[PDB]
Amino acid sequence: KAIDAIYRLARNHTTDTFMAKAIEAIAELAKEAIKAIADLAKNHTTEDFMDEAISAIAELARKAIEAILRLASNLTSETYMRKAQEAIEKIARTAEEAIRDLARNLEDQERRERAKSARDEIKRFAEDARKKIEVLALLKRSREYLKKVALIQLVIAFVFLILLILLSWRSEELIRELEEKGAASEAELARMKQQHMTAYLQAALTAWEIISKSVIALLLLQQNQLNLELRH
Amino acid sequence: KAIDAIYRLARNHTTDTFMAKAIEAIAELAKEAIKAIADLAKNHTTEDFMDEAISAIAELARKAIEAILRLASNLTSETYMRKAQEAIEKIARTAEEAIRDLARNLEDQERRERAKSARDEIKRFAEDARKKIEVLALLKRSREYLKKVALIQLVIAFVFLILLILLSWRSEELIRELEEKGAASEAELARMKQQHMTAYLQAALTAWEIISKSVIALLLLQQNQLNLELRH
Amino acid sequence: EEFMARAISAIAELAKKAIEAIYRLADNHTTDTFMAKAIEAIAELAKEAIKAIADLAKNHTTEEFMARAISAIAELAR
Repeated sequence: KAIDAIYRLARNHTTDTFMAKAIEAIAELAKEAIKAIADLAKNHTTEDFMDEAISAIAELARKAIEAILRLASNLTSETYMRKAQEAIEKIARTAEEAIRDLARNLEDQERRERAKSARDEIKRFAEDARKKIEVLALLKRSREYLKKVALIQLVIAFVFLILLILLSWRSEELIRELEEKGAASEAELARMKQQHMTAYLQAALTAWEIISKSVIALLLLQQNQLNLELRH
Repeated sequence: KAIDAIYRLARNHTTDTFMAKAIEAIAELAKEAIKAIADLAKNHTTEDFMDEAISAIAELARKAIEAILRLASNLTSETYMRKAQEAIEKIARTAEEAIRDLARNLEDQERRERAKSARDEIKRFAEDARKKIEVLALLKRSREYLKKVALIQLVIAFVFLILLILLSWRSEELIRELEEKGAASEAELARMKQQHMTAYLQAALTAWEIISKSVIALLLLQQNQLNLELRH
Repeated sequence: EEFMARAISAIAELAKKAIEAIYRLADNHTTDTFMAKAIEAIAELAKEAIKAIADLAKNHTTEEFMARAISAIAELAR
């Protein structure tokens, strides 16, 4: 009664908040109910428990999952698709097992065959939602992370270039002031010129080393993304 | 009606925009319809639901996939081939399962055998498109990345060579000015000459170390590309 | 209807005649360039005719269309 009531009302929602409340409300009850119905039915061989529990669960489990996945289909961002997938997996695993044990404890092969079909669609709804979210979400994070890294690395390359121009400018300014004033001998200036060029050198050599390291951080990320996309 | 209407019109497109709209339009409806048709038919054993749903889905699923893949065949770049593959996989997984469960719930082996053939071509259309895009797209990114890296590394090697010639030139200029003027003693000049050669040395030693590191970044990429091409 | 039914035959008919004509000239010729011209021309003629037919026929619910397209494509293709 509670799942049909929730689903009848949930299917008419227009907002994320209310659809999300239905996703949790539907799974909390279908999961607890299914586990309880079977746990009770599993403790006796009478066909009355087996039939009521197999039938109640196959319908309850599927409606609860289908209702959740359909609400989720209108909410395709990870926030809600993940709540929906988790809500589904909790119902679905409970139901796959609840249906499986009750079906095997009943001598009627017809309940077992219909139960097998219910078990497989239930498992697959959870697995389908799980594979799509986990692989696509991880691919999105890998791409976002790599782009952010490339942007960080560009900022680093630009600040190294800024440091090199600042060193070049200071060298020209420091010497020019002294030469214009006659404030240093040529020997003193020659030593300063080497010190200025040496600082330029230290900056240049490092900037190039860091750019090589920056490339490696990106290749490590490209290798990671490749293996995720390839393995799906 | 909606898929046949979309496909009848979609097959006559000449632009990327309109073919792409059909790719999404076809999958949105075939996927939702197939899931709904089977989810409803799966809740009763009557042969009327099984036959209408198995037949409706095998035809709907295949036309929707075939229409998408054929539109995609005229749009072979990743932008559209990926929309097409995703559009196909969503229909195809929904349809493989929808067909599978309905076929097993019907006692007529003929529906099951025709349904099995439909299930396998449906799964394969999605898997065929998936393997071609994922491996080829990843190989293209690995090759582009490696080429870009080699170009970055060449720029780095050239700027190290520039730095070395600048140091050599400054050494000659700084000494020549002092020797021409008599502005430094020979002992002072000898010390400067070692300082100039020492800066040359620091630059040279580092340039060679970085080139070795640059080679390693490329071998790491070559190893990555090799394993992708080899494993396909 | 008649348009769809004739279009499969017409699409294949025009490409088929153009294929035979360019092929026949190329078959009579010993020039590599002319053979290559027929090869590329033939691919364009059959490629468009096959795609147009296959999609036209798949928008029908009857064996009339699959029959017209299977025969039309199998002949253009072979």
